[PDB]
Amino acid sequence: SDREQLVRAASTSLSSKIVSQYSSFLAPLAVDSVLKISDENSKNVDLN
Amino acid sequence: VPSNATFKNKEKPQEVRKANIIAARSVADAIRTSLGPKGMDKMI
Amino acid sequence: QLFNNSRSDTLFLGGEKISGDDIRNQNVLATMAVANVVKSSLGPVGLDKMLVDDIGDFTVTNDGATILSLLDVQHPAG
Amino acid sequence: ASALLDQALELIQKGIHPIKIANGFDEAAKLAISKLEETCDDISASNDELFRDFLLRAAKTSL
Amino acid sequence: EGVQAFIWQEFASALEVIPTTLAENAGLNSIKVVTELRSKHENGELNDGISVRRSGTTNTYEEHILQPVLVSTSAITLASECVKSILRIDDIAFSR
Amino acid sequence: VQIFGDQVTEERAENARLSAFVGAIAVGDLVKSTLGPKGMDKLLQSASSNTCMVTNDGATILKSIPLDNPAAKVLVNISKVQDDEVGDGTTSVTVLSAELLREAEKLIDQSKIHPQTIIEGYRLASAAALDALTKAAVDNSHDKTMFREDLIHIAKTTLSSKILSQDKDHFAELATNAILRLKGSTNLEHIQIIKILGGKLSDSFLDEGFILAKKFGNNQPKRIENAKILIANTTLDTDKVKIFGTKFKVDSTAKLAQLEKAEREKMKNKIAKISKFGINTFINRQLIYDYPEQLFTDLGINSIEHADFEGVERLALVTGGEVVSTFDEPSKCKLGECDVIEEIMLGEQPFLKFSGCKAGEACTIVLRGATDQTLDEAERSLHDALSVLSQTTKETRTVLGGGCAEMVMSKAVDTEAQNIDGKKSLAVEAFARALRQLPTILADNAGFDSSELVSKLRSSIYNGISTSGLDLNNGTIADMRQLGIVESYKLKRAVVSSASEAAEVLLRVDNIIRARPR
Amino acid sequence: VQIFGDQVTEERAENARLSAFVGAIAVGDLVKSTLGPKGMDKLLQSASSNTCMVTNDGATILKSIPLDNPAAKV
Repeated sequence: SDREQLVRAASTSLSSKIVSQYSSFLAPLAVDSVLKISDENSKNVDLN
Repeated sequence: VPSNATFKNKEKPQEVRKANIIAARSVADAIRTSLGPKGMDKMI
Repeated sequence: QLFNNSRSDTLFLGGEKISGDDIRNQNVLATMAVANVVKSSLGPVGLDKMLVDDIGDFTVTNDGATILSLLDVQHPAG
Repeated sequence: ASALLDQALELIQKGIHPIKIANGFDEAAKLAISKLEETCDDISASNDELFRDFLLRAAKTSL
Repeated sequence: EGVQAFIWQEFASALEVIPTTLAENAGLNSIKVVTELRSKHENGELNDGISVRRSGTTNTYEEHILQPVLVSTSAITLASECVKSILRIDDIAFSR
Repeated sequence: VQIFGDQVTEERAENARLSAFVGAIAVGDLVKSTLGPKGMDKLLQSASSNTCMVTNDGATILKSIPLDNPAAKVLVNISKVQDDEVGDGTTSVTVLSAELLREAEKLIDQSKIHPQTIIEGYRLASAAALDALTKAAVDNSHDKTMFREDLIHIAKTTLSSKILSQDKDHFAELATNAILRLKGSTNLEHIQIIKILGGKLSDSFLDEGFILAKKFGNNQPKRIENAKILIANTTLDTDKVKIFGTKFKVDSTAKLAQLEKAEREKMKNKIAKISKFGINTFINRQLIYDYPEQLFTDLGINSIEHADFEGVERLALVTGGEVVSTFDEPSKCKLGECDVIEEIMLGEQPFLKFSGCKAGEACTIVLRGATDQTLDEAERSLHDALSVLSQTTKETRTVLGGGCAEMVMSKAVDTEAQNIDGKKSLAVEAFARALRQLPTILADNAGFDSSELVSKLRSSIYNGISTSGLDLNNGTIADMRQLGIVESYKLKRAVVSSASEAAEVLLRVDNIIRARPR
Repeated sequence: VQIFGDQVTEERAENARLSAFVGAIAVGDLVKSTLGPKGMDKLLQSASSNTCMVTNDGATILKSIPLDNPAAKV
């Protein structure tokens, strides 16, 4: 869990999406969603 | 040196492969404008 | 505008696909066609408009909320 | 001519202005002609007996 | 030293379309950028790329621009598997 | 006088014939480019729904392409029969059956031979070809080491023409271990093929145990250690009472409230009989209602619903148990055990994975590809490979492939052709040259001169060496024993038998009467 | 991109080499039975005036019968 690498990679991955201007609060949104499920086996992290 | 070995026959596959590449690159040209942060949306 | 573009050259689509500045030019004309209605209805000096259903009934609506709701616009950006 | 257009299509996709492509072919055309002009030699020094041989050489090629 | 090596020369030039597209969509000249890309990427091992905000070539790590390795790895793998399937079609026949 | 009617197309004598020959050439030329490991795949586009299919199988190409020629359907049916009995070599059957007519076309023309006389030539030629092919076979299964190695060589030969040819080196072990785990029973219902998007073709791995895509219950945990697996034929559903054919007669609602409660206690008592087994996992063939599902949570029992008809037998054999119906007697229907029931995820769809079971009688194959066009061929590529490997278990006779089998059979044809007097001897020699057309196309699709390779291979076998063959990698003659090209005897016997009989039918047609289509 | 106009038939591939050779087969097979003293005459059905012409010579048979195949016109 790293707030520097995950947030900067999430906002960059948006790129031309319309949410790029809204990426300020949206970048921590996608990071904190995945951090709730953590495993050392590198599971696919089901999005259900 | 020529007139020996073999001669290429049924050259239509050579044209079919060209027709498939040209048709595939034509589709890749429309999506190319959407690449990168400077890309634009496509309304369908 | 001007002359229509060629239809699916090497593109092999069943529909119509236009590229270049012609899309943004038609997108402006779509918003300008629906604006000229709402324009004259703005302000206390604005005037009401009457919409007809061809069934004999008329509808007087000043604001563009119901006007754009009744008028059928098939343009995607409109 | 089509070979020049095939190499020009790749340059257009790279963002090169078409006039810049045409300006490069005009300068490259005179460099190729001036290079081949220096390599060839003058056969007019030969007499009429050998001059007939050069006419038979270029004839069989076009036939 | 083989005909397979001559194909790899076109494989490296085919990947240049991605940085070329970034310059065309941003209005910048592609050759002027690639000329700077080839010179900077020779000494620099990585992080050298195109930045759309500064409109030029700079360090992508300092600009925080980053992408996962699985995005670029799968993009090369799926592209090579699709070209193999297209080049094996010698004809198209109408069926029911 | 027209007896038949209006819009009736009919051809007689020279008009009837040459319609079947050209009809066979048009069909033969379509699959001619698909023969060999260097062959080119053919794309088929449907006239409706805009569905495209990439397939290298000569049988699937002829079924999709509409053909109104009555003689063309002769080559289509033999491609299906070859696909039904074996599943591989359907392209070679269509080509070999077409080459018999191409050679017989010049026999009636140049040499002026009656068509029935040519039929008598193939009968004497095919009898000597099967005798030479049988003596060239090598016995198998006498040693478990040589039996397993021969199955690896067969998978590499079949997949050579398939798009898998690049990764077939790793896939030889994938298709081999699936047959050995069948324990002698030959069926493809026990082998599952799952298509997955993403990755590369070589990412396909062998499945230890049995993997089938399902979903756990709402309150049921994913991972259970040492779970007992049971399959139930009966479904948990509203049963009416017993025999159906009834409806409740309610005089007063006082008994109606306890009436619905009685139906809730019937399914509760059925689960009580299931709980006597001590199973941690339950599998049903059809959808399970939410009411019986809650009884499995307090008892710690996994639930699997909507099981396919094929998935019932695939799962029952891997665990070792049998399908339970009445549940009355606990001693009967002894159940197996699974080490790991934990579910994994491949792509965006999670797949339930099992490991450490008692029997491997059923198998599952995971395939990964870029597009469905590759996945559609990846399933049919292994389906043709697993079909020959499954028939090799019951049929142990195998022969050398790679163009060598067709040349050995043609050697015995020319030997007996010199002792046959009459005009039918020309039809016998035509059958030998028709067998040489298959290795000739192998060189044409590879970009090598066919006149040089066939001439060096034909003269080398008459010297007494039967191990010579065609090598398309180096473009020269190499040994088939060193390259490891082995094909089953049932495969080559079905090609010669079906092609010789199919060409015999079209040579017997002197008239074609086409009725008015509906 | 089709540079040719409408209703323009062209074969750039195997269909061309096949049509050229087969086109000469029907021409050769027509005059094949007319070679030799044991040959048989051919009948020509005129499209106008219904004037029948029977000639063993192959020059009149090929010129009278309309042939749209360039391989046949040679």
